[PDB]
Amino acid sequence: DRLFQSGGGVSRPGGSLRVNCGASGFTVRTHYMYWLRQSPGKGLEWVAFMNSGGSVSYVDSVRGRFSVSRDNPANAMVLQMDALKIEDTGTYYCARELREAWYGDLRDYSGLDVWGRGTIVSISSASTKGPSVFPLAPGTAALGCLVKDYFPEPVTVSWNSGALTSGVHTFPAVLQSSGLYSLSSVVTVPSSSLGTQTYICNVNHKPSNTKVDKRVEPK
Amino acid sequence: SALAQPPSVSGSPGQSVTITCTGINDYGAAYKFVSWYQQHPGKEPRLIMKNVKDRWSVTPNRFSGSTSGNTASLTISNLQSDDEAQYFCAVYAGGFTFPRLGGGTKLSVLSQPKAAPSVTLFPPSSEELQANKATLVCLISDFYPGAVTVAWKADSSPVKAGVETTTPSKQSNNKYAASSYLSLTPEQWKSHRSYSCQVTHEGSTVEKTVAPT
Repeated sequence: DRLFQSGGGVSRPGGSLRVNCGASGFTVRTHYMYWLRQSPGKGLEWVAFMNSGGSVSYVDSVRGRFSVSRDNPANAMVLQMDALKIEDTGTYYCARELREAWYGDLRDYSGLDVWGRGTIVSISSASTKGPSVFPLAPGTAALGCLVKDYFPEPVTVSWNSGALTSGVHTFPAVLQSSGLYSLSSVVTVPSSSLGTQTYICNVNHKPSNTKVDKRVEPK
Repeated sequence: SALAQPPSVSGSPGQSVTITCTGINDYGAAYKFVSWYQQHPGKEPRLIMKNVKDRWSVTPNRFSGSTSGNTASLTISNLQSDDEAQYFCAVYAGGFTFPRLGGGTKLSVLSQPKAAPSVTLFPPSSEELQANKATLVCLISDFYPGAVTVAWKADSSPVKAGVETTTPSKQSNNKYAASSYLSLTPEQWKSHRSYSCQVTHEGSTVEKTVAPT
């Protein structure tokens, strides 16, 4: 018993996408089926439930926007997603649940034993965009550069055209709900060097032909 | 609502760990069917275990479940590197429309000693404020294992909107790094007394606070 998925993709807010879920080894139309989704780095949440008789229940936040239909010739079910919102971004899974119930009297329950591999859905108003670079003002002191709201990856960061490498930590970027990235680079320096050694972060974002050299000064 | 699971547990290779799942009887007295799911990073979940303690397919004798009515447990013995994964409990009974899901536990197999996070929190820059934007920057580094919870407060009350937090990723020194950003309006920033970034790691917390100044 196998589930396989296709579809999904990228859409602006308010647009539409579709995720397909087909089975082998059993028919969707005679089994209890589920749609789930997972926002990145977060947990599983429900989307929709289709019982063996074909009635569909939706979580409140998608009812009226999402609909699930059977595609019996393809031995599949389809998640039609309209009026997409930023909150709908995630990986979407279909699953089959095994249970033993006579009438509405559950006798046994196994759980979701068959899962599709997942389909990526990205709701974003993002296109190629250069970053805004902001100074993060500073024994030792930590100063840095905030590299905000760029797309797509990657940006590169150096300090003082690469003459300063010790103490540098450039953090992996965050993919924001906007669909844009942001990252920070921070360097640890001797506090006695502040206001006598110039600190400049060199930010390059080749996808947008943007280069920024920001002097980071003590407050 | 949701079942209560620890966000993370960790154990040493060879040892055993127990992931708990509490709240099973918050919604009726009907018999509860408890299932457990394992999900490796980048992969889809897999059914492990049904009916508290009944192993599913080729789940080894290492995975066993027990139950205390309100708390179900999954115990993994002879812990090994393949066990690093997220674990979800689920509870179904007659009458549920959806099974209840727990929030997930990240299971870490310690291959080195635990390391507490270093935390740096930067206030919005006046340059960014001048652009009618405000970003609080919370940088988290040098921790092990790679599992943190990040919460933000405005004054003393929790904030959920405007928070963006990375999944931890391995540094070159083999510990982990993460970033959390709180986006605010300048009016929100200036109108509060302080904002705080709180980092929880293996049951311990570091909190850094900044105030408009």
